[PDB]
This record gives sequence, C-alpha cells and structure tokens, in this order.
Amino acid sequence: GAALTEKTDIFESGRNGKPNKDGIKSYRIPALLKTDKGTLIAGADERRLHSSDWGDIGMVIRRSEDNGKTWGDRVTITNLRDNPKASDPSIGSPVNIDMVLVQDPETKRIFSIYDMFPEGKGIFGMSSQKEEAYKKIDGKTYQILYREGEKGAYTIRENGTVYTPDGKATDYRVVVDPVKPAYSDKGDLYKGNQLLGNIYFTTNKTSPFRIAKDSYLWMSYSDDDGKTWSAPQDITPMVKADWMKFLGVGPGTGIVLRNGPHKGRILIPVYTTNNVSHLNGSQSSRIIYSDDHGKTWHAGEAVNDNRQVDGQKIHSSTMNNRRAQNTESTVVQLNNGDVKLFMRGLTGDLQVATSKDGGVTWEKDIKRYPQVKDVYVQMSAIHTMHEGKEYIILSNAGGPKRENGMVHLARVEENGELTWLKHNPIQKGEFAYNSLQELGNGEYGILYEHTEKGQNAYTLSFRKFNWDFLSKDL
Repeated sequence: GAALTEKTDIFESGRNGKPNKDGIKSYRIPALLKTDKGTLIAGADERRLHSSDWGDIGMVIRRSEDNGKTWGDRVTITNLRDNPKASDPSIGSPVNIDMVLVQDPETKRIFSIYDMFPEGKGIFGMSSQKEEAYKKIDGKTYQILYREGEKGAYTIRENGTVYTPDGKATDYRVVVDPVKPAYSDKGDLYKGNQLLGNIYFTTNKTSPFRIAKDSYLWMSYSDDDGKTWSAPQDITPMVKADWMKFLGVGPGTGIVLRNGPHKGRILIPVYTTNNVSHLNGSQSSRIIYSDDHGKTWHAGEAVNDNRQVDGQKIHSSTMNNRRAQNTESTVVQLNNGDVKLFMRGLTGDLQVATSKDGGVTWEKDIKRYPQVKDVYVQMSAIHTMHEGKEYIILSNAGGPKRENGMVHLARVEENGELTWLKHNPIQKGEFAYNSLQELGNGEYGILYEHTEKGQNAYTLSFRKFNWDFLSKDL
C-alpha cells in the first residue's frame, strides 16, 4: 500500500562549514527530469566555496538508469574558471546559478537553461547603472566588450574576433567555441596566440576587455540522454527586454505543452526585477518559451503586467510593491489546455496564476489557496493522471520556516479550478527547494534540499512515493 522510500543522497554537502569529500562545501537548487528513455537526470548547483548565490558554481547532473536506485558519476555541464587574481575568491568567479531542465518529446533533445553573471556577487551584486550587453550590426547581434578608458563598445564577431567600436578587426579574440572540460575556457581573451585573461572577469583584470556587468541566461543541450552537453549558448538577447535588470530562471523542471493550440511549446519559468525597485518590490514571474524545439526563444508577459493591486494597476517594469511580487515558480498545463503558474510569494499561502494562451498572458485574478502554506521558498508541481482522473502534485516546505517538506495533492476540475485533497509530510527537519517527476506505474520521484547532522546548506536527496502515499492518511 502506502510507500515512501528512505532518502538517498545524490549531491552531498560538507559539514560544519568544511568542504565535502570532493572539496565542495555546498550543493543547492535541485532539478529532476525523467527522460524518454526512462533515465532520471538530477541537476544541481555545485557550490564549491560556500552556500551563497555566487562564487565558483558549476552546473552538474547525475544520471540514474534504474529509476533512482543507483546514480552515475557527476557530469559537469558548465563550469567557468575563477579569476585567479580576484582579491576576494568568495566572489571572485564568473557565476552560473539555478537551472531548469526539460526534454523535447519529439526531438528528444534535453535542455538545461540557467543563469549567468560575470565575476561578482551575482544577483546580489547587480550594478546600479545599466550597461548595454549587445549591439546589432547589419541584422546581426553581437555581444559587447568594454575597455577601460574608452566609451565605445567593442564587439565579439565571427570566430570570436574582437572588433573596435569603429568596426575594425583587432588582434584580440575570445574563445567563443570552448573545448576544455566543463567549457572552463569559455570567454578566454587572447591577443594573437597569447592568453591574456577572460571577458567574464571584472576585477584585477589582466586583459583589456569585459562584457557588460548584467544578468544573463545560458542554455546547454544534450542529444545523448544527458551524457554529453553542447557548449553554452547565450539566449539572453532573445528574451531579455531593455528595461529588465535581473532575468533568471525559476529553477526546477520545465514542461512541454501536451495539448491545445500551442501543443509542443516548451515552457521555462523565469522571473525579473526592474530598475525602479529591483529586489525590494519588483520580482515578477513569467515564462519564456520555444515553439521550434528550442532553436529560438521568446518571453511571455509577466503575471504582474497590468495587474490590479489594491485598486490600481501595475507593470513588472515599473512596480514597487513587496506583497505583489511573485518570484521563482513552477508551471503545469491542464487537460483543458490552461497553463497554471504556482509562484513563490509573500502572502503566506499558495499563489497561482492562469494562462489561457499557452503562457503568453495571464488572467486577472491570482488565486490564493490557504490550504497550502508558502513560507517564501521555491516549490515544484506536476500534472498527473490516476484512474482516468486529473490531478496536480505540489511539494514545498510546510513551515514554520524552511522545514517539514510536504507533498500536496489537488484534484483538477473540468474548469481548471483546483481542489486540495491531501497534505502529507515527506521530510522532517530542514526542507527547501525541490523538484518532482512522475516515474510511471503510479510512482513519483522528488529531489530536494535538506540538511541534518551539521550538513552545510544543502544536501540534495531523492525519494520515491506512490499514489497510496499521496491519497491515504498514514
């Protein structure tokens, strides 16, 4: 009957502030994906120097070919090299953080989309003034490079050749086609055959060039079930509006629409901040999507765009309202075609937005479910069918704080409305970010953050449970 496996540790953090067996202090931000081959891919932030949202962080995954019983060795998707001359190593490396995994059911290509920041304190080190990151030239978009003492924008063109602001080729070049393991050479700046530095370094530089100190979105893909990954592709220019300050993913696992006029569309949860209130009052959820199997991406509109708050309208680009913010989110499509966005917020309970057009726009009323508490932490939710009936399973912390992990079960009515049926505990003690996946045969899996015995935040563990666990009271 009711079944819940013992927790299995997939990514182990060190303890008492010390590095683990591999010299890594922390792991965070789980992403779990069940591929067409039945493989389970567990992704995470490999945070070597500390648990904060910056520093030396690699995008890594582990593959399980036996439904979660055993896992292979870590596979690094991307890990940029540190600035060896930074005065403070804790904030001395270009950063990659927070990933979203998803597989196209037709092409079978698996995508890993994550944030990228040049050297610094990441999202918590966002400059006050905007720096243009790209420049269009002859219908071609090129990434910009800045040089101290010059106002003009240099550009990185074909073969990584650096061009002067006046459009003339220089003897400088950027490694735009990295070849080292983990693509740690991406961004390396050369003058002839001499390695001078890296365009992602922002302090104590040894080369003359650096990219804009902004927020970026990178994408890597695998066509061999997660074993090998392509070099990172910068998709920022396709989805980041000029007013956006921060633009990052709502970590976890994205989806591909199963039905409706937009069937096949890949949806990736993301959120932004604006230059008016930034992290204090503008965090706003939305999704980015692709209708051509991940070749090109587009941004949907924010849930907060033209939203009525306390009698007046707001826009994600101009708002300054702490309570109206919605940040990291998880997305699900119902059988009626509607898209539901469950968003991390500050109301104390579950906030859900609904889109009738494949995730581009959102209906006016954001539904709140007092039945499901929200202590302001990431969550994950998935669509599922049982005995011909439609449901949604959602997991997050039960509180008081980021503790007591819960798995909430809701019945999906014909009109898309939700009816919460059960709320069952899955992990006592510390519990934070998590990622759910249906495994089939009435089983489900979850990769989540938890600590105990002095473990550093966090150790990512895995558990499997079935329908009896979800619907029955233990």
